[PDB]
Amino acid sequence: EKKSINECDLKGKKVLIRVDFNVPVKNGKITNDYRIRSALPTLKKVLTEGGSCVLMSHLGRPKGIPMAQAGKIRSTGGVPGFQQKATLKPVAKRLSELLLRPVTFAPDCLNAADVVSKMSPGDVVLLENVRFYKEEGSKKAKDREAMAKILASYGDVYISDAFGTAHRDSATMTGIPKILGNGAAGYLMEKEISYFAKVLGNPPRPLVAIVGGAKVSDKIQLLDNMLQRIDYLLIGGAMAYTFLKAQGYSIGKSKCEESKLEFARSLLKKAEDRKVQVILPIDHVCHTEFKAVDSPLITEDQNIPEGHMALDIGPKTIEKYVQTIGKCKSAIWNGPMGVFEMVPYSKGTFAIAKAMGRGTHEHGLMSIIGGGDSASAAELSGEAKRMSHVSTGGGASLELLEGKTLPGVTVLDDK
Ligand SMILES: Nc1ncnc2c1ncn2[C@@H]1O[C@H](COP(=O)(O)OP(=O)(O)C(F)(F)CCCC(F)(F)P(=O)(O)O)[C@@H](O)[C@H]1O
Repeated sequence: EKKSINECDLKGKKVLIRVDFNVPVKNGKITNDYRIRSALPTLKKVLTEGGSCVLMSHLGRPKGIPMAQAGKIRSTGGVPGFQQKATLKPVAKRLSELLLRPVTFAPDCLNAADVVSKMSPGDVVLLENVRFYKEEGSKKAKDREAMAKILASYGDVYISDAFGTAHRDSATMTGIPKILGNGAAGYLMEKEISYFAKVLGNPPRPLVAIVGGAKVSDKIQLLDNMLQRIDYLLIGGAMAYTFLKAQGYSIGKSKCEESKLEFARSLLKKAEDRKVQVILPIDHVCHTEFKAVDSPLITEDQNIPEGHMALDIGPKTIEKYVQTIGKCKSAIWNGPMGVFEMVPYSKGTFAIAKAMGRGTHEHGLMSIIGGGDSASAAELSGEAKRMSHVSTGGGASLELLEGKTLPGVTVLDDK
């Protein structure tokens, strides 16, 4: 429905592409270039059609500085809002290595008129982190419009390929296409829009929703919209403990939301009424503190020892969840099953990714993972390629599933 890069005239065009180059960096070295690799097909398409690329992206969460202060800063020769930890310079080098062509780095995204003017078809320029400027994500349209005006002057056509930031207005996601008068979806964005439209339409049944994460409160709108569309609901992460506590199980020192015990009981009641089969953990991996240990305690059932906090779903739960996924034709997953950040509490999350990938590879299951650590698990274990779709935006994918429209999608042209 939305116009894609394949429908754009690109020959001789200077193409502004909002990419997702938010890669993890440590001591100045990229520790995972997966996102850069995923951006290649969109860039290759522009180059193949005879255009040039002016790439825009953010890295980390820099403080940012107001545009007004930029003038002073530039006179001193400095870069406005610069922060070594969040510079895109190493990303430019890695991109060049992957594309096997030069990539000119423009150290200030709002002061690149000259380098941009000298660009020829086939060139690739990566502007410095757009979040070095406060107006990039400002709540004021005028703030975003001012920054976007400068960026829009750097090109002819706009391509959006950073779904993870599409759920919020920003100079780069919504300002530019507005000012420019055109905008289309890159290959990653195109796939995101398609798959979520599929899941909210009439996906193949049975459909199971696997929901995890740290809080039930963060997933209530998801449940509000999805309960009437699914057959199974598998709950994991700390979200599960509020439910288990509400039902009457001992949860020890596990993370929970006392303010949501009533909600949990009402939800379980609603699910039964709608005949949705809800499955909560039947065992847990726990420890006496929020730290990694080689041989964490594994419970025999739903009950958690006093003095222990559950940090991942246990072996029996994994078995049950995997078996349930095996009965479905569609599976949507949002939120990790445990503390994925720590190796001994990552098994549950890896297991769901394994079941989903196998389901698709061997039976055609429509598997969609909504970003975050759940997507990371799939990526690290090589299951991402076997999945129907692994989203790059946790927050954005959840909002679509809540039934909300995304500013970054709406702003694009229709085909
Ligand atoms: N047993 C347990 N005890 C305590 N904590 C537990 C737990 N099990 C899981 N957790 C914690 O819950 C967190 C993830 O929950 P979340 O709701 O923020 O994630 P999400 O739905 O993946 C998301 F989509 F919101 C993630 C957003 C991703 C992003 F911001 F990067 P985006 O840019 O892609 O939007 C993790 O930090 C994890 O350690």
